[PDB]
Amino acid sequence: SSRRKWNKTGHAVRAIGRLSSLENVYIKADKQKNGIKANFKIRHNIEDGGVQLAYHYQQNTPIGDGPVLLPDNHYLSVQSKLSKDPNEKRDHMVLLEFVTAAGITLGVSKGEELFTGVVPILVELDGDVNGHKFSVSGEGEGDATYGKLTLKFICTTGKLPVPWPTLVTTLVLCFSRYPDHMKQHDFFKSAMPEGYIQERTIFFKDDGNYKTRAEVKFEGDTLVNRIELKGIDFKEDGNILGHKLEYNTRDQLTEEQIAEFKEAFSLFDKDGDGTITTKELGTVMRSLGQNPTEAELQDMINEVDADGDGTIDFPEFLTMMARKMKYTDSEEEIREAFRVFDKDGNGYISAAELRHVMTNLGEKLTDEEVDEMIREADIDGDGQVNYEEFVQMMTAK
Ligand SMILES: [Ca+2]
Ligand SMILES: [Ca+2]
Ligand SMILES: [Ca+2]
Ligand SMILES: [Ca+2]
Ligand code: NA
Ligand code: NA
Ligand code: NA
Ligand code: NA
Ligand code: NA
Repeated sequence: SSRRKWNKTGHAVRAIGRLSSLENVYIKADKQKNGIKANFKIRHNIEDGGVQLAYHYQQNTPIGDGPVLLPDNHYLSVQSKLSKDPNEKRDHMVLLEFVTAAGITLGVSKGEELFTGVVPILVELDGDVNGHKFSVSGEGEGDATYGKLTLKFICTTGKLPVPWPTLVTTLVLCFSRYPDHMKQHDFFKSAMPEGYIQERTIFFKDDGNYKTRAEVKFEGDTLVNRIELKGIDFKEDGNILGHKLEYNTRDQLTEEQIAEFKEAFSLFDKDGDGTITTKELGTVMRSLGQNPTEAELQDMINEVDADGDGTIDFPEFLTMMARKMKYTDSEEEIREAFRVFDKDGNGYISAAELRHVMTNLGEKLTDEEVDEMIREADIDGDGQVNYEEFVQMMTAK
C-alpha cells in the first residue's frame, strides 16, 4: 500500500521520460536526391540487464524517373514481435511487425493501388561483419491496409554470427499504414513498382556499425528487399559478436501493470476526462522542476499522438507505457529520472527530498507515510535511497 505509492510516482516519471525521448522513425524530404532521409534510435535489451542502443541514419532514393511523393516531416511507429518456429532445425527468426504513420495533427499515387490487398514478400541479404560472412533468406506477406508484415528468416550459411534483432531493421516500410490525411506523404508506395534504394548506417553505441544497401522493388507480384550489409569495428566480446542480447523480449502486461499505468495516467488527467492536455502535462512537469514552453509540450504529446487530436487518449498512453517496460532505459535516462528526486545531486534521495517531490506533486504524505515509503526501497539500511536502490524500485517482476 506504500509499495504502489512508488509504482505511481515512478511511472509518472518514466512517462515524462518517454515524452522527452525520440523512439519513432523521423522522416523528412530530401529534395536534393528526389527522395527522403530518416533517423531513429533502436533499443536492444541485453539478456543480463541494461540496453544496447543502435543509432540509425537512413537514405531512400527512387530507382526509376516516375514522379514520387516527397512528404512533410512525419514519423512511423513500429511494433516488432520476434518468435521461433518450433519445427525449425535451422537458425531462424519469425517476425510479426505493425507499422503506422503519425505526427501530422488533423487540419494516393498509382503505387498505393499495388498494396490494396496482401502481398508476397521475399528478402535476400548477404552480410559481412568483422569478416564473418553470413546470408539470410526470408519469405512472408504484407497487408498494407493494417501495417502488418509476417516473415520467416533463415540463415542460409548455418549459424548467424550476430544476434537476430540487429538485422530486424535491415531485413520494407512500403507496408506502413498511412492514415487518409497523410496518404500524400507515403514516398515508399509512390516509388513502386520500379522501387527505391534504402541505404543505412547503424551505430551500436560502444561497438561497431553496419553499412546497408537495399534494392526494394516489385518482381512480379512479390515485393523484394535485396540487401548487402557490412559491419566493421565490432568487439569480439561486446554485446553483438558476444550474442549478449535478449531475443524474445517480454510482451506481457499483467492485469495489474495496466492498473499501475491508470493510477499514473490519472496524475496527469487531473479532470478525469480520459485524455492528457498540454495544460495538464505542463502542470505535472512544473510541480517536478522542469519548465517547458507550449511548443515543447505539443511536440512531446505529438511523440505518442496516434489519432493526432493533440492529446494523450488513455489508450495512446497505455501503448507508450507498454513500450517503456518492453525495452530497457539507458543509464543516462535512469540518472535523469533519479535527479528529479535527488534535487541536490549528492546521489541519495533524502526523506526530505521525497517529501519535496510528493507534496509538490500534490499528496498529503505525513512524515509517517514518507518514511514507510523510504524504508520500502532502503535495502542497505541508511535511511536514504541511493541510485542502485532506485533501479530496484523501477523494474518489472
Ligand atoms: Ca484531461
Ligand atoms: Ca490523441
Ligand atoms: Ca539528495
Ligand atoms: Ca540506502
Ligand atoms: Na533537400
Ligand atoms: Na520510381
Ligand atoms: Na558484403
Ligand atoms: Na545514410
Ligand atoms: Na554495403
